[PDB]
Amino acid sequence: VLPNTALKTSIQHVGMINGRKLIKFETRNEDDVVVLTGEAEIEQPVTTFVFTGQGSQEQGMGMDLYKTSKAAQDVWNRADNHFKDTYGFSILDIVINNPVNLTIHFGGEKGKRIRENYSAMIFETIVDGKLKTEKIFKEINEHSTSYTFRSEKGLLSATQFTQPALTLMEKAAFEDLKSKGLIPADATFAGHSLGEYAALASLADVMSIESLVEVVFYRGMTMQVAVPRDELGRSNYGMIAINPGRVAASFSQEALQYVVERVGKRTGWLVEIVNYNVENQQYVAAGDLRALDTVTNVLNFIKLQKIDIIELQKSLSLEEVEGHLFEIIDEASKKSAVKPRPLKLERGFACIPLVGISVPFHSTYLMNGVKPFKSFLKKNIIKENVKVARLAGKYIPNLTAKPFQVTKEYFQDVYDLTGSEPIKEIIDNWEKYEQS
Repeated sequence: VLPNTALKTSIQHVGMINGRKLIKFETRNEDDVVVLTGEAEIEQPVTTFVFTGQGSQEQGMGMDLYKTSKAAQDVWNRADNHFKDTYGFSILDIVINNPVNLTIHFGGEKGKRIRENYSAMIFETIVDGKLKTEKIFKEINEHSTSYTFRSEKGLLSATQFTQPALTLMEKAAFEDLKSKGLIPADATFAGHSLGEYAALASLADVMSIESLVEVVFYRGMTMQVAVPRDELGRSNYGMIAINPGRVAASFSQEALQYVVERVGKRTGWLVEIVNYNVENQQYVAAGDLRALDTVTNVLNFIKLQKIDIIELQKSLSLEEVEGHLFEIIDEASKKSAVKPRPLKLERGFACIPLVGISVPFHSTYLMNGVKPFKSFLKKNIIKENVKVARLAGKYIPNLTAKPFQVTKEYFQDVYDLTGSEPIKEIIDNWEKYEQS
């Protein structure tokens, strides 16, 4: 109750969240009185959420969060039940106690579950790395008791168990924040070569939990067979990192393309200006290292070009091929990584690859345009219109559903605003394996 003017004091605090923030305050008087209830207003800020990067994996991995919330608990156990109902081993038995180099062997008795485990739901894996119908990783013909995995650095390795483990850890780590109403009606979505998968698998989910963990382990197996090479085990691939290079950032962006006149390599993910990745074909880490260490001998931008490069460089590339066969790297203006593949040079590793597999277990009823902000990798925002920049990527249905289409209906909701996204999000899921 009120009048005109003789003032007051009050108490103020940050109540809860609702879906934003929630504040707690009510107005009083001089010795703190009370009437006319209490104010609120959930004041928040322009949030932005992102994702992981497939590189900081370890033993712990949010297993303290596993015991914390039941919602954090069960989602970690949900697909865990689904694993042994598809392919028997508990990932929770993997990451809590790491099955170090002698890993799990698939005990897998031939009773009721023979057709589910030592049969179909495995032994249908096809690699398009060579001549197409190449069934992956044989000696799992009909009997084949105890097909056995083993690493040599602990089981949390091989980009095969870590990738389903990494996407399940942070996903349940996000949903506790969903449990306490810490998310606005719209925000940002990002990923870095794995978090794009756990983007519409995370907040704004379109898939099930068990649909996620299959297609990661599908993919986390698929990247391993990107190249048939070295029966003992060694790689002709690799990744290298870089400094700024006596000022840089399109310093050598064309100059690496002068190296691929002759042999062929790419850049990895253009992550920063002070950070870059280059897709390596093994001699680049050895032969072109002096080619990039020639330039730290003091040389910045000078005048006009075309009297120039690799007549100096290929004096050094063919110089250590006689040095070794699977050459160990070096530092000096080139910090090495330790992978064994690419992230773009796959090229012909779609078509019937994951490109085929996504039609299973991700097709139709794929939500609304609530994900109009899933600005995925190698793109810009998310708008269901004349996104012609998708055609400059990997053409297939993207000139079959493009100019053949364009207003082939009435642009209503129902299915027209469902199928249009269903193709392109499949197509956004397409060469994300490729195109670094």
